[PDB]
Amino acid sequence: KWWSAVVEERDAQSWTISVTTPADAVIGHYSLLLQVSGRKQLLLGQFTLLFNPWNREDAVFLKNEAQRMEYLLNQNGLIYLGTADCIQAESWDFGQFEGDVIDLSLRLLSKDKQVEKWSQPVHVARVLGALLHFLKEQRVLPTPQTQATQEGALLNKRRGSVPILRQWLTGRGRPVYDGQAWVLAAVACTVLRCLGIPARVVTTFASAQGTGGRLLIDEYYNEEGLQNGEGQRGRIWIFQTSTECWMTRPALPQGYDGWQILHPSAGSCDLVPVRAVKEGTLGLTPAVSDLFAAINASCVVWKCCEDGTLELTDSNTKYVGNNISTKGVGSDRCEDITQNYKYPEGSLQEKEVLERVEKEKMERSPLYLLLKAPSSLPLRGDAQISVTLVNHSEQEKAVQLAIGVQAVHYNGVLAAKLWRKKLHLTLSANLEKIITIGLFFSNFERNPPENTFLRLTAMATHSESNLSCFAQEDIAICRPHLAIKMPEKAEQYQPLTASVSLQNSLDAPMEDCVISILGRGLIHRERSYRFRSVWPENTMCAKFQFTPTHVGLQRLTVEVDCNMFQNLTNYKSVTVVAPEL
Amino acid sequence: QMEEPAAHDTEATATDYHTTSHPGTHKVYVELQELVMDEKNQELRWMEAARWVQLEENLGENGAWGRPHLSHLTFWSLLELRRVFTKGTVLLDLQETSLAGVANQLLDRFIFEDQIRPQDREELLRALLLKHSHAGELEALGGVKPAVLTRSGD
Amino acid sequence: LPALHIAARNDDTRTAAVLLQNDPNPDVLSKTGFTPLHIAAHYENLNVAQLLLNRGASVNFTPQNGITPLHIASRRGNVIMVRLLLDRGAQIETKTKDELTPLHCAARNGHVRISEILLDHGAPIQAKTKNGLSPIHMAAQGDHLDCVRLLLQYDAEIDDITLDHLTPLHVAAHCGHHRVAKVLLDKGAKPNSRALNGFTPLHIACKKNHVRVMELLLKTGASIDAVTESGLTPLHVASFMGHLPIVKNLLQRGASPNVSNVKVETPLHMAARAGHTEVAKYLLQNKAKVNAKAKDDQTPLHCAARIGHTNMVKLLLENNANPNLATTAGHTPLHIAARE
Repeated sequence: KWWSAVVEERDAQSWTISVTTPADAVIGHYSLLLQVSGRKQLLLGQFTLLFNPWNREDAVFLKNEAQRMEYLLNQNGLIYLGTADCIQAESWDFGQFEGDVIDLSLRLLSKDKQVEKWSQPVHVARVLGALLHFLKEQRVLPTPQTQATQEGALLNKRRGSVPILRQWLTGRGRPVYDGQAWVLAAVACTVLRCLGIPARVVTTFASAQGTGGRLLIDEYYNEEGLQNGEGQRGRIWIFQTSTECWMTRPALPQGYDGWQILHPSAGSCDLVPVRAVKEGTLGLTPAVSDLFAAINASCVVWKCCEDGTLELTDSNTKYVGNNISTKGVGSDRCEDITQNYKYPEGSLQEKEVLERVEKEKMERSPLYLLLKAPSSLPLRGDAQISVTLVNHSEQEKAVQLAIGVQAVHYNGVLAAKLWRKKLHLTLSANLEKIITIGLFFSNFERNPPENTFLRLTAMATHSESNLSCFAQEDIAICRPHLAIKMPEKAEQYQPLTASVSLQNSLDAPMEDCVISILGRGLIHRERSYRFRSVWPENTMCAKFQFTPTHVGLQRLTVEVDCNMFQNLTNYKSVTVVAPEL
Repeated sequence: QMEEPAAHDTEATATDYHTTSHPGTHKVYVELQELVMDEKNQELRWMEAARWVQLEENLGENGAWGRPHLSHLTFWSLLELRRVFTKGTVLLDLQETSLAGVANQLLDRFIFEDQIRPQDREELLRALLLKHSHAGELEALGGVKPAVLTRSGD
Repeated sequence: LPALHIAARNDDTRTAAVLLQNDPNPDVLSKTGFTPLHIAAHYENLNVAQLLLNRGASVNFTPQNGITPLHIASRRGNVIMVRLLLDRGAQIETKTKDELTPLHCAARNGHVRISEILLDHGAPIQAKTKNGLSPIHMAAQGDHLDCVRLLLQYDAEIDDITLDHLTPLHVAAHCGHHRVAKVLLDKGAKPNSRALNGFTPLHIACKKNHVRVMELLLKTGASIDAVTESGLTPLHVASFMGHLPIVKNLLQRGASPNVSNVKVETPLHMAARAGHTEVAKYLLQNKAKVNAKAKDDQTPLHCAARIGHTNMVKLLLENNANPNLATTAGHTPLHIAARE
């Protein structure tokens, strides 16, 4: 159990000494010294000691093997973006097993000066979360307000996690703008996979990041159907990334081992077990209440007017914290672990927990509409939407209907006003009425930014009564598909031919078509190729040749840039086997 | 025909590959080898010619090393070295463990910058993977002579 | 031998090595009856698994339970154990006491990769346990989404039933999972499919108070009007269970409180059998005729009198149902009020 060494095998000029380690020891750069009774103590070398989820008696221990191989030994991950209605994967490279990651991580850790509390993963995780959130608040620059499309090909391309770590510690590379501030979780996961703590990166769509401790969110909307002014203390983001780490909690009461969410606060961080979020125990850790408020809280909507008087409006209820997803194990598909965060809505158990948490917090329409909109909208294209209206009154009524479309960043920040339309209708005889209207991109007023999502709002004002009905939907923008053709198995030290196909679905000819291939263990760094003009009717088809070198499971990525769009990424996996003897 | 594209160099993404780890200081030991062919069978092979531990020490035809001495060059050597290094190909921080992978990546990088024609890749890959003898085998070989490669491989 | 399994639990290689060097017994039963290989499959210790499989460890060695070691290995989810046990030889198509296939236990826990490997190795996708549930039905129970996608992609007959005719939409609406409901809707399903009771999935959603499933089903186009084999409507089920927001949504989206069952009963009659007050106010707010006759022409005051509930009456008296009204037998609300 304690530090030990046995001399197992003996030769006249050699000894084979087997050093053994205790289960609870401080990690870091060690040094071995040999001291005979006579001579001065002699330096023998250096090594490093890390955590092992393979040992049974250590705290951070994983029983299943494939979970270990996916969560600890893997390097080629996925991060899910987009709206909850259509989820788009993006290939990402953690690269935790590079050369410099371990020494950089230990140098970041060593600014704590509390040495003996490094034997435990809780203290290390909390400290590293706090430091990485502080560094993100330090080195992230706001977006340039001026429009630079010619440099938009360089502002928003990401290569992995390690260049961002280097640029955050030393500041000798490209900065990361506010358009992509969600990298932080992945970075933290990188650090934990370096140190021995299993971790993964989850995405919560429609999360309530903002102020916490209150189960209600206010939103203000214009008479025309937009949002007057900018910002709010608590708003509903389109998505939000977070980090989960697997460990055991000895300091807590018994029954909380497993997954924990790492939560930094605006600096002291802390981590909370997921079962605490499901059961709802607020008083176990000061951070549980805000995280539980972050998942299931409801919003109310206010109507601003010309007089300045705010009005409540009756709208359809929207859900918060749905479609929790992450990378599946041993494959390249998504899996939802959302059953670990909430009960099914409308059960006795969820009603019980809601009533209990509300009791604990207590101590501290004649017409309506509804909207059908598609989940995805093509670039340089069009779609159809429909609004129905049902009245319940024997008398006829006049109504004014407004429709607004506008792009929004991923953190609720307004970007540009795009479209609005106002019309008058007369409903009669208590009959429903459906209005179908097209939406063409050519009818828009401005070009959308690089990473935005459109918010479509509809507001029906009754002419007689000032109480009005409201609905909103979110739509992500879809880009043309990028076909990769490549065989499943390849032989080592052999040529391999990949094919890439692209169809110009867009109405404009592409110019300055520049594509690039890269991949870890397949091609050395990065390759670039140029092309001719691609007309809107025709397609493009290209072919590349390389040769795999490292046996096992790899994947390659392709990336396309042009004048219409930038950073269109895709990936494909391959299994390479050792050659036959 | 499937139309193959042309190359294009852009250094916008180079700074994402600059490591920060200090490599340190290390001494060097240089070994030079060149293509030859032995007399008993018309088989090309790489043979060492000199070493640079402290001074240049050359290997004679009898197989015995001579005296160390200072290193003097010729002007054409330095001129052609500057000319060919001005348009040379570099590969920094390659992640390999065997010579075949280094050869394949170097050949692919050669093809990328249009140094050689694609139909010559097979011949160079066959050339760079022959066996590398040492000083002990020369008297077993009976002597070696310069051997330039040919397209047919003879 | 009660310690051979302890050596299996701790992966003690040398101890078991001596124990099989001396003793010739490769498999003994505990008091439960599980072999050392069964307990080796649990804690995933595979060096001893190799040692056992080198000699006599029958992969198809079923006790009276019939639980193969492959069943437990697929249960806890160990991948390499599945590959090892299948490489040394395994009969995939076996039965437990409850006739559970390895695919059944794989689908229930949620391990998607074991299902991929097993269906690659020729396990029959369509199957029927003692009841007759397919693996897709059981995986649809435990809210395993990507397993549903995988079973659909390789091979699946979607509109499969069992002894109680249950589409996977039925179990999805009974267990409250809208996520698999989306996939089953857009890939292929029929909302019109009815169970042995004659129930739509909308009826089950009205019973068990899931709302998002109801919204997805009605956005698909499951009909509002529907007749159970008893004679009920989803409005009647929502009224009898006491769920207010389901009533709100269903009455907003277009419904008629004036509907008759096989015994002529409004949802006011169907409500005053239990006395949910707010649903009664909400149904009365819209157009429903409180002056009504039941099968024996009982007024809703007659059905309300057996409850003994006080303030439910005054809301009904707000729409002035007369106490003059009486049933066919001549009984009046005073008569039943004095009877009860």
